[PDB]
Amino acid sequence: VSSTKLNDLCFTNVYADSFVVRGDEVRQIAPGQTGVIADYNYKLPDDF
Amino acid sequence: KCVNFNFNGLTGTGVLTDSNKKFQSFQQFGRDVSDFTDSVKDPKTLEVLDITPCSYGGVSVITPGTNASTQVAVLYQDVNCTDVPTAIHAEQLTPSWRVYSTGTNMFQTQAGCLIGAEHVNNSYDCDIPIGAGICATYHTPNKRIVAYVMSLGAENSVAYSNNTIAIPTNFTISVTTEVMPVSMTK
Amino acid sequence: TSVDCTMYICGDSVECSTLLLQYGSFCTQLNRALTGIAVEQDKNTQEVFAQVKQIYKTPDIKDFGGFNFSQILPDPSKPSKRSPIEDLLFNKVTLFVKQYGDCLGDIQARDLICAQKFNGLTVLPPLLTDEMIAAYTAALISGTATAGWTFGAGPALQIPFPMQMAYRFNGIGVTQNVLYENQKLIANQFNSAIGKIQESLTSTPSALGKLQDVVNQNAQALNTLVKQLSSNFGAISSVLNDIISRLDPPEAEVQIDRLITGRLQSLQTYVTQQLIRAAEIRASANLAATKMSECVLGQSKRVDFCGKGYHLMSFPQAAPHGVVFLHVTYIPSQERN
Amino acid sequence: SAIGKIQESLTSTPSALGKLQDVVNQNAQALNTLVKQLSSNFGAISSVLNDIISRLDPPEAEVQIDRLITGRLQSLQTYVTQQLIRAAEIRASANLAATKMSECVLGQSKRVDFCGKGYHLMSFPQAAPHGVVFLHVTYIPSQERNFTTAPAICHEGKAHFPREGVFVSNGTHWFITQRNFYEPQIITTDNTFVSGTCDVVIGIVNNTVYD
Amino acid sequence: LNDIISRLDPPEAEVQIDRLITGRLQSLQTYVTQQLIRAAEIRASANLA
Amino acid sequence: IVDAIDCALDPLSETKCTLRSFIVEKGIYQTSNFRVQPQDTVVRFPNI
Ligand SMILES: *[C@@H]1O[C@H](CO)[C@@H](O[C@@H]2O[C@H](CO)[C@@H](O)[C@H](O)[C@H]2NC(C)=O)[C@H](O)[C@H]1NC(C)=O
Ligand SMILES: *[C@@H]1O[C@H](CO)[C@@H](O[C@@H]2O[C@H](CO)[C@@H](O)[C@H](O)[C@H]2NC(C)=O)[C@H](O)[C@H]1NC(C)=O
Ligand SMILES: *[C@@H]1O[C@H](CO)[C@@H](O)[C@H](O)[C@H]1NC(C)=O
Repeated sequence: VSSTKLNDLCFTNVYADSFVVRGDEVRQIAPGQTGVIADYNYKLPDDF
Repeated sequence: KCVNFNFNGLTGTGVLTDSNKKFQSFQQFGRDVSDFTDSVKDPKTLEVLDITPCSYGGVSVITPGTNASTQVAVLYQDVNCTDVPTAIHAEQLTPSWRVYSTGTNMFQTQAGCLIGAEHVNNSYDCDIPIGAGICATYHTPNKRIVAYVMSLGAENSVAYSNNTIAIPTNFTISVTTEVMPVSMTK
Repeated sequence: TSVDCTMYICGDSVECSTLLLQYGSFCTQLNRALTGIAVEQDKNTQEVFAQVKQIYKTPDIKDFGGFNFSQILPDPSKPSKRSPIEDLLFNKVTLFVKQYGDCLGDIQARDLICAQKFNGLTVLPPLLTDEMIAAYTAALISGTATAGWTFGAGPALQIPFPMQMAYRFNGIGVTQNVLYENQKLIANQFNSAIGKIQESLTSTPSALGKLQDVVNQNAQALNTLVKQLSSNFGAISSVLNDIISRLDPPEAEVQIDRLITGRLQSLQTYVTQQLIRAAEIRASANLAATKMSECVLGQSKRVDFCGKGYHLMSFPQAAPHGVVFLHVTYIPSQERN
Repeated sequence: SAIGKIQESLTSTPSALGKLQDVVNQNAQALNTLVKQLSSNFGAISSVLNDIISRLDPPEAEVQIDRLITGRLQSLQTYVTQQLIRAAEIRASANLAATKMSECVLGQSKRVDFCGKGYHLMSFPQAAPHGVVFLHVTYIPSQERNFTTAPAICHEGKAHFPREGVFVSNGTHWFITQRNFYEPQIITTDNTFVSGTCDVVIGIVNNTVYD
Repeated sequence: LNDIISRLDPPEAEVQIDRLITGRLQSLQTYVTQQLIRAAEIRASANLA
Repeated sequence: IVDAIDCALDPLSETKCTLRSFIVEKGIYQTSNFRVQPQDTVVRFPNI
């Protein structure tokens, strides 16, 4: 979904996942990322 | 009316009308085999609305050629002459189009409503084929576009009898031309 | 068939229609090809049925030297000009023609024909009506009954039907006396053979399978083209509105382009298939026109061209999207060494 | 006079060679459409390959060039299929023309309406751009007269049938004539054959068949 | 196909597989149209025979 | 630019735009829809 279109859209269900990571590990919170966080803590689906 | 619509995030262009369709408890929209959204539940009134394409009917324009005239006749396919203004949304159209939404020259054919052509009871050879036996021509009734049932040919009754024969007493040598393509550009 | 290319590929989307313009003349070429096929179909019918421009009036009596044409001629005192056999032929081929409101108030009445119309797919009516084609076949048969084979070479020349049959017999190497001495037997055999044709089609279906196959093929081709709109062709959705509502122009254009390419290819496949089928039908129509000229307007000596056996005469009967020829032939039946 | 009328029939009235002009127009239109398809971008940033190569590096340029290659290859593939379809329609016309050359020019046709309308006598071929024009010479009956007729003539108790032609009565006398041209000839035992008796033929008439 | 699936994850592999599907489907579609054209030329020869 | 056509002006203008030709020969032409364009936007979201 494009961020600019979020204000024009409606969603059937919305889930909010919340956690704390180090600054250099924020890149791992994205599909197809490899790293300590992406591998053993929090993985997103590739079709997220 | 033809409008751009946005229902709960779902956008599109079409005419919104009252629907007799019934929706399931949580259904918000309906789709057909083509995956076209044909219906939507209004999130405020909970009323089901049909969504029709802004122009789904076929429109044919009949012209005697721009070199001969700028006059044109318009055929609305599978539409009754009474429904043409609603079918083509004439109120949202230019004054120039509204002239072809109604008029004294409106003839219903099996092919649809023809507007802009004068219907005649005379039968002629087909010039511009419209369909369902109807053809149009730029005849002089100022020249005007005229619509008519096409002629199948001249009538002839053979006088059949059990004891009469017709024998030719003379003949004519005729030469006819047959044109046949043989090759195309290599 | 007629196709509105923009309504099929982009529906009412201005964003998709602007992208479709980048493909150039593909849509216009597709429409020109379908328009050529539509004109060829009217030309096919004209070549087969409109060979004689003289509409010989149906004779009041359908009896000629004992030969009964009542089953192949217009019905007496009937404003429509369809023959009893033709009435059946039309009833054996099952067939679009929906009016403007027929697709509006549909409660769970979704039909493939409405989906065809809402996606730019239209069926054009033929130029010649079924009644006009029945008038041509009635004129050809009426001419044959009275004039003979002369109305296809110049002035219609009246001849008694028995005498016309005597000429046709001497054509197949049988002396005219054989016809005159056995006139009542030959007339009875002809009348019985025409009567057997009524049931031969009525009693046994699949008689008009060649005509039904043409109708079934066209229906299947249009239904396949409509169902191709549900394919995503590698896009995130088959619905243009879902792509435009969730993505911004730069990313939406990539997804819309995948739909435009797949839908344009579906339509291009359909048009090539229709052109192939159109020539096979053109070839059948040219053969039918040749059989109308040689089997109906004349007497054929070409073996197995106008039916099996020695060809005497043929009568055309109108049918949906086609013609049925009734070939009258002489067949030797008993032999002695 | 008929050959002379052919000169004007084409000269005075145009559209006589429309079938040949249509083949030329179709080919020209197909080639012009194929050239104009090069101005389409097919989803690429430009229809000009040089604009893509000059502004983008190979990895990004290849994606844009691939969109042009696919659209141009499809334009060319559409053109070739269209040309093959047109080529067979012309092959069919050429095979029919070759058959008409063999049957209408090298022979005399009895096939109705194959070599022109009327009774075919002879045909002459004329060369034309991308095609052939046949001049079909035909015999057409022009004037006709109604006569009383009979299937057979009854002499004594013998049924006489015409060997060729048909029995016709001018009003008082019976004669035999050929079917396509009125030439009354006295009924003799040379222009008739005897089969059976006068009691079997319906409509037989009594007359004198001399020798 | 196996080289694409073994080296790329589904989101990136699908883009490469789609390019192969489109090219192979077009190769097969070209073949079938060619065969139909040849089939009628042979049908015409068979009808003449 | 030597000439121009408003495709939504009249049926002849629409025929010219459909055929992409300023000259139209004698005949009947099925035209692409070019006369109806939405003039209003309808936005309907729930009572939240
Ligand atoms: C959302 O609220 C509107 C009112 O703002 C509701 O619609 C009104 O309902 C009342 C009571 O039935 C009617 O008298 C009004 O005519 C309605 N319209 C307006 C403009 O006031 C509407 O039903 C609500 N929707 C939902 C789903 O609760
Ligand atoms: C030609 O044949 C038909 C069929 O036998 C004849 O008409 C039918 O005759 C039967 C027997 O009298 C009737 O029961 C049917 O109702 C008739 N059908 C119709 C449509 O009339 C017909 O009379 C014959 N014609 C001639 C001149 O002999
Ligand atoms: C037959 O036709 C020719 C050519 O028109 C004419 O010269 C001739 O006089 C005609 N004969 C009769 C008997 O009418």
